[PDB]
Order: sequence, then structure tokens, then C-alpha cells
Amino acid sequence: MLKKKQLTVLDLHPGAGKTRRVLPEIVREAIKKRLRTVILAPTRVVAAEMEEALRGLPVRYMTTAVNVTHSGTEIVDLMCHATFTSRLLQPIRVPNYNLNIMDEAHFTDPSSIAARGYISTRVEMGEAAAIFMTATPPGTRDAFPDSNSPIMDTEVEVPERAWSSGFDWVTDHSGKTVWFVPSVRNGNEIAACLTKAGKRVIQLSRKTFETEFQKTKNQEWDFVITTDISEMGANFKADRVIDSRRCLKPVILDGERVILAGPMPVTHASAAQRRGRIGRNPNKPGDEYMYGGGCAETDEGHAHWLEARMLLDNIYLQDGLIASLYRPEADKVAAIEGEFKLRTEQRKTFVELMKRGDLPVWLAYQVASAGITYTDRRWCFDGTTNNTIMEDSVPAEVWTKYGEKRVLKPRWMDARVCSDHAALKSFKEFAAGKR
Ligand SMILES: CC(C)c1cc2ncccc2[nH]1
Repeated sequence: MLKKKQLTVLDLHPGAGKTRRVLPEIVREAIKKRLRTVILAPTRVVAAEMEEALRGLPVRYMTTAVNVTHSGTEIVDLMCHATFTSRLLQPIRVPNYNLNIMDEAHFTDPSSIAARGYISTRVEMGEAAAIFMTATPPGTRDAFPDSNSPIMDTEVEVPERAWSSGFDWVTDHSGKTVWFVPSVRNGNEIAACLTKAGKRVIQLSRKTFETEFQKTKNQEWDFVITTDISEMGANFKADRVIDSRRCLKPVILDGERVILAGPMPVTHASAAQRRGRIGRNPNKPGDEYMYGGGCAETDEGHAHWLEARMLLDNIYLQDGLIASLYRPEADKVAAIEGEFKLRTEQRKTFVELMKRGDLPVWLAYQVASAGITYTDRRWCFDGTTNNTIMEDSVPAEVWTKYGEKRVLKPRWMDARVCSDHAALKSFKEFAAGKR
């Protein structure tokens, strides 16, 4: 696996031991061969679990999710997928790793796709080796892979709104359920319905993940309501998964705005990972998987792959060369390598709008490419009235950095900046010049 010019896909089924058994063996061999190695975790939660599995081995943890005293003797680095892509974009030198290991390599967030693209290009060039660890590599068509113990799979109508009758099976259960919803707003409604029925519910999403996931270990719960983020190696002591089989799809329309289309079907890879949360204990057969729709290849034309090309076009590889997307996911976007390459000052603005501004990649690119500087927020207010952002069915308003009350009406509208209350609160703070 460790030879230069080789990319291996470690596709053992979910729960087969890729992280706790195989990963430490790979790391020991890499250290024996003096290979400068990077290990990429999808989340801070997975980074902390990796430290437990690799404890005793000389690994430099480039994350505050682990409190360790590094010796300075480490040639193996561990960081999140997003951190790797961020450091590549910034004017910080990233070592040319001889071995690149990505855990939960199916992650479809733009920084994860860009990291696979950069790594696979280095391997293709003959410069490095790579190992992508996932039960569901890109283009997998099997939503029902093997498990540690038999699973009871049942196709059934799953509620996506509060209900008063017709779904007794949901609440009659006495175990612990993990329920995948298509959005934070949809989970809020289902959680409120379950709480009204006497259930103890924890909600998980990208922005709350680390904090709320700790509650699944610290307190008793009946349901965990989560978005697709729990497909990335989140483990639960549960006996049932309820899966809506739905997700939202960001779509760029006329190259001018981004909408959150759907809810629409998940991919086979996502369905297999949602199901993969249960059937993990060989001593507990009969965990249930209830699924409420079919699968489809909804990653085709999904904005994350176009956003990954915007990131890769702005990462130095060698002279004017630009990294390609990883071959099995390269057709998900119709884009020319290099079309989003920015000049030095516009590139720095694009990076700061993502890193400090916390803007979606597509929106950060529109602002930087228009020649606007990071702190200039006039674009948040000079769009057409069809770009007015609404709060509780009335236009959202903020006090500008000049002390003037204005309606939020961005020049470019990206639905992700107002997808839920927390996102809109963050965007209002940005529009006001507060970061
Ligand atoms: C634990 C945190 C503070 C951290 C460690 C580290 N090492 C190298 C480069 C960046 C780094 N960040």
C-alpha cells in the first residue's frame, strides 16, 4: 500500500475495524519506513477517537480537539480534512507527505473533495502514496453492505412533519434510535413532536456537532435527530436507524444564485452510511433500519463539486499546473481546470471570506472575483428586492458598520447563508461588519 504512485481504497464494510485495527498497523509500518505521513479526520470528534486508537504512537495532533504534549519527534501528522485544504490555500508551507491517509473518505463537503483531488493528483504524478478509507467509495451502487451483525431492513413511510396518528411504530419502540432528517429545520419539527410525546431528544448538525455529540455519551436519550453529518464516522449505542432517505442539494442557477433544492433522495453511499450506524455489534443481531424512500445519484450537478474546483484552482501544485478532481468523482461537475484561478490579492480575499467570514465557497468566490475587499460589506445591501432575505416572514434588517438600519439584500444570493436561524444570525453579523 505504502509504495509511491499507489492509491489504495480500503473498502472494508462499516464497522470492520478500518480505524481501530487497520489504521494503527498502517501507521507503525509508515514510521518503520520513515514515510512523512498525514492522517485526515473528517471531524474533531473522529480526531479524538483516532487519538484513542493510536495512543502510544508518535503522532502530532494538529487540532485542539486533543490535549497532548508533543515530543517533536513525530513524522506522522493528524489534522481535519478542512484544516489540510485550508493550510494548502494559505501562504503556509505544507510538507509534501510521502503517505496520505484519509479516514471517512466518502465525505462530500467541498474541502474534503478538494483534498482527495490534490492527493490523487500527487499520486498520479508519481510523487506520493495514498490510502482512502471508506466502505462507500464514489459511485457505489450498494445501499445495503455487509455488517457485523444481521440488520432488519424495512421500507416504510417515515414522517417528515409532526404527526398525531399513523406512525405508532416510531414511538412504541423502547430502544435508542438515530433518525436522519434532510435539514435542521425539519429535525426541529420532528424533535418538538417527539419531545411533546415524552421522548428525550438530542439534535445534531454541522455547527453544533462537537458539543451536542458529547450529550449522547453524558446523558440518557431516546432519539438522536441528525442531518447527514452523522454519516462521517459518528458512532452511537443504538438499536434502530430511521432514515428519511432525503437530503438538500445546493444548486447554482444561471451561475448567479445558489438555492437549496429538494428535499430529494440521498445517494447509495449516504444511505449505506446512515444504515451503517447500526448492526455494528456482533453480539446484538436484529438492529432495525427503517427507510422512507429510494436512492438516486443526486451528487451530479451538486454545487459542492463546483466549489471543490474553485478551491483546487487556487492551490499551488507546480508552476501553472492545477490538481484535478479524484477520477471516480470528476464527472459530477462540468468545469474546466483553471477557470476559477484568481490573482494574488483576489485569492487572499477569497481565502479570508471563507476562513474568517465563514461564507460558503461559491459566495466567497463571487465577492473576491468582483474585486471587493474583505471588509467592504456594501454588497450585502445593494441586490435586487428578489434577493431580500426574510426573517419570521418580514425582511431581515441589520445596523451597518456606518450605524444605518438597512434591509439585508445581498448582491449574490446563496440560500446557505439563511438555511436556519443560526446561519442567518451569523450572516447578519457579517453584514454588520462584526467579523
Ligand atoms: C494543537 C494545535 C495548537 C496545533 C499543533 C500544531 N502543530 C503544527 C502546526 C499547527 C498546529 N496546531
